[PDB]
Amino acid sequence: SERVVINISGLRFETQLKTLAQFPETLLGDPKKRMRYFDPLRNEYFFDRNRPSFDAILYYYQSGGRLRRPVNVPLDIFSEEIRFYELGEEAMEMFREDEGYIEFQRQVWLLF
Amino acid sequence: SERVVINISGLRFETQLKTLAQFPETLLGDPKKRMRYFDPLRNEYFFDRNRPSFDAILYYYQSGGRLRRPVNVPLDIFSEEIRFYELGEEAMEMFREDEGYIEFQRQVWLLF
Amino acid sequence: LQFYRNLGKSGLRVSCLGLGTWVTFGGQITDEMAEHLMTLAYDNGINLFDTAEVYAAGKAEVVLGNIIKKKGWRRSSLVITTKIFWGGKAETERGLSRKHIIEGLKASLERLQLEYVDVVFANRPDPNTPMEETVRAMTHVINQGMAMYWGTSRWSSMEIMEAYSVARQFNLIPPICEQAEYHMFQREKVEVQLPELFHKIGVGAMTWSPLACGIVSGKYDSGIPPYSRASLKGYQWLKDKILSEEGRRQQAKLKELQAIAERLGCTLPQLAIAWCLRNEGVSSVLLGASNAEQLMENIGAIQVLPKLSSSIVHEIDSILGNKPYS
Amino acid sequence: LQFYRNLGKSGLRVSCLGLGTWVTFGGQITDEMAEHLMTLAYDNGINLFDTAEVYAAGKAEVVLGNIIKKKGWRRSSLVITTKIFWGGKAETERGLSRKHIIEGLKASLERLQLEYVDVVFANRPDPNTPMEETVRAMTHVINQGMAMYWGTSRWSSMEIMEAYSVARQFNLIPPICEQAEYHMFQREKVEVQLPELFHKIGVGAMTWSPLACGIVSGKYDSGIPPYSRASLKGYQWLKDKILSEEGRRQQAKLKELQAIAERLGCTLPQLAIAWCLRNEGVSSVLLGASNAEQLMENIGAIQVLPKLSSSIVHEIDSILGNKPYS
Ligand SMILES: NC(=O)c1ccc[n+]([C@@H]2O[C@H](COP(=O)([O-])OP(=O)(O)OC[C@H]3O[C@@H](n4cnc5c(N)ncnc54)[C@H](OP(=O)(O)O)[C@@H]3O)[C@@H](O)[C@H]2O)c1
Ligand SMILES: NC(=O)c1ccc[n+]([C@@H]2O[C@H](COP(=O)([O-])OP(=O)(O)OC[C@H]3O[C@@H](n4cnc5c(N)ncnc54)[C@H](OP(=O)(O)O)[C@@H]3O)[C@@H](O)[C@H]2O)c1
Repeated sequence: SERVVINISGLRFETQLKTLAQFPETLLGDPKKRMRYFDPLRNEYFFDRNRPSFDAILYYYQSGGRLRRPVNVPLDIFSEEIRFYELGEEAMEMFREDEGYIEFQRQVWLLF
Repeated sequence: SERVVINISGLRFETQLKTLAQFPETLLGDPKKRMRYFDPLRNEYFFDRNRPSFDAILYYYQSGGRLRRPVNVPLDIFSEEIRFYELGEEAMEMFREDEGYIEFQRQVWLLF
Repeated sequence: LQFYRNLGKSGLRVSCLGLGTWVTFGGQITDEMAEHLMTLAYDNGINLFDTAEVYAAGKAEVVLGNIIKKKGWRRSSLVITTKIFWGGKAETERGLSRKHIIEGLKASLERLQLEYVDVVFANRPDPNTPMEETVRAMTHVINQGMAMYWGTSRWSSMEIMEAYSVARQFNLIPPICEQAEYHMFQREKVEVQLPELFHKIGVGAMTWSPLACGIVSGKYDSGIPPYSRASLKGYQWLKDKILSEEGRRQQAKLKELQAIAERLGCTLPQLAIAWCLRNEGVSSVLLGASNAEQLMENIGAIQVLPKLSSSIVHEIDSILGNKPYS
Repeated sequence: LQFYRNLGKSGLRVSCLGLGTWVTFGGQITDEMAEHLMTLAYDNGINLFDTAEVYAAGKAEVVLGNIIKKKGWRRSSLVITTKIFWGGKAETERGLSRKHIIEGLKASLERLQLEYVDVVFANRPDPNTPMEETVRAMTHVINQGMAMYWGTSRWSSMEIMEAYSVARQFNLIPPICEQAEYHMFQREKVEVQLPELFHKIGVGAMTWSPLACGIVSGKYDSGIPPYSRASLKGYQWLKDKILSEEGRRQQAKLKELQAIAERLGCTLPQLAIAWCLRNEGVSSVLLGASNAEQLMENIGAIQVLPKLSSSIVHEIDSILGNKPYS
């Protein structure tokens, strides 16, 4: 129930620690991983990254699986943020599937 | 690593000084240029300008080149904000290219 | 290696060791002995001296307060700490309410004959007082000039972190340190929960009972020696756990650790004290002593700290067999 | 042009010149001389008088404190400043911790026999104390009535700006001024880094050593004169840099600057002092003096300030050849 403040380039995000601990594999779910981004003067985790993308990232913890790219965020930018927050290979391939993405004879099999 | 607070008509933006110093030619990259907008009472730079446009401007520093107009910002309004923040002629023409934009005989060559 | 180290992130410089006034000052030992112990500890570089309003019903601070005034030591050279909780038999004289924090610290300063302690501590968590009320009171007594800093004792990491998150909420002063028990038989807290706070919010650890009230010294392997900590009145609880079946297996492991002490050219108490200082989160170790011989022996643990290699540490963690699962 | 100028953006009005108590007060010169220098400086309009808790182990403030009380000057007319850091040989008696900032300033006020200094300074940056702790302590001693303002000395622009950004974070009092060395042979800091802060956050500069402890005066062109700053005990370090090969090229450039001094109808010390005041960031220059003749000569630099045109300034910047690359 411990509150966690996440600062995204000035945009404030708050949640319960149990919501981020629901996925202990990701960045914000691993306390040792997110340690490098903590601000002990404001009691928050600061990230100098894209702002419109984090609505769906923090909702991936609240919903517990749903990862829907926002309609105003480009496809490449949102996909590169999933790599940074380390949501997992299972949720990444589900995002592509949800978006729409599925010697003696080795040289003769190349020119044919 | 010095933090910089940018106030856009009430919308709060935070970043690291090294991110804005990545492009020393622009407004926010030149300390003498952004000096006229500093608020010594709040320790922030205030701009009385458009708010939805600055998401992509500050991301142009974080991504280090990418300048994508937001889907909800008009084309003319966003393009006039790039002139104010002075992102450079190279990034401006890349934005148009990304958006979709490419005497004895001088008078006789006019009516023909 | 380094003697003086910062108490947590704060700029308060304390020695790696310190003299406590529990049981002894104003109680077990005479006041003439208490002066001799402080003079020895102070002349050996120790500046951190710890007390509480509950020890000898305040007679510990009276003793500690007289030694400081008798010796005429520069107040700027001493780091005096007191713990507030059990300040009387009445209902409003225990806990961490705004009333008792102020009244109790003002009473402790009166006995100590000092204008201010360097750090005021919460002796244990008080679930009957809201965290905001306790942080505001601790911040209050700091701004009034009664304390330079404030810390916690016996608090959990969740309770310590809350006092920080409440201090940041109301622009107050967060706690800088945490007192937790830490010896060779009590190591779960200082090695698992506290290290995360020393890096997240920078709360240092001022460990207490490095020899488990003398059990790790190995004097109870035969029986209960006279004039010991177990033979004293009101400490039957200690004599129970020493003569218990669980307490006998502790003494059995001391024989194996005794070999390491003689191998490293030191005593068994010096090994366990230096063994506590091997962490970065441990900002200081509060030593106990009932005579000059015990205190001067315990100070010798500084020399044992370099001899503690990963080979020796893992050998001790194998003899004890209580390394906490991280 | 104008004599009194605001120390930074703040409303504190200080004279463009001031009297320091380093080396001299309570040390080099007698106390009878120190009274004569303050009386001359105070009767000449100077109100800024600077000291520190380290000069003569506090005997400088004792002297300065007695002159103020002996002369009976209105406290509202004086601008007394002290610097806190080296307040004793103990471990807890140096640095910028909450403990020593309060203890050190309270001790300085005791020696000065004053209720409060006008500005309390951090004599140098303390990397062993968190910035939040130092700003809170400096804000604390201001609200307690021990200081009107607080500033830094020997801090970098990054460290000064952090104390501002931390003060804005916790609604505290930011620093108003910065003491930095500035003479004709040390000009990189006050002309490059500090001017940005005077416009961004409005931190003024109180420069010190305008004559490089007397080197720019030109008295060391032959040897080490007796009764000089280089001949004194404990200042062998100055005699080393004066008689060094690098220190001899400094004296060689003084001959060319000596021509400019006689050309402008002034002395060489008056030129270098007025040369320091030519900036907008320089809010005041702290003068040194071991006798009435030196002090009354240094005050004459106010008349040389108008004579300093861009022709004369660029001529000096060509003789020195050390104009910092902006
Ligand atoms: N957070 C808290 O509430 C809390 C709790 C406990 C302690 N503390 C702090 O810790 C300090 C001391 O704790 P502690 O007494 O538990 O220390 P300890 O090291 O665990 O035990 C000290 C006891 O061991 C014996 N001893 C002392 N010196 C010795 C030596 N050189 N060789 C062999 N045995 C020796 C003495 O008992 P004999 O009388 O039998 O010789 C002494 O009372 C207190 O003053 C207090 O400041 C704080
Ligand atoms: N931020 C800091 O920590 C810091 C550091 C240094 C200084 N300060 C401040 O600066 C003040 C003075 O600094 P400073 O002594 O370096 O001043 P300075 O102008 O650089 O040197 C002064 C020295 O020059 C000589 N002198 C004095 N008057 C003279 C004159 N009219 N003609 C020729 N030579 C003369 C004197 O030395 P002789 O004894 O040889 O005559 C005097 O001690 C101190 O009181 C202190 O407040 C602050």
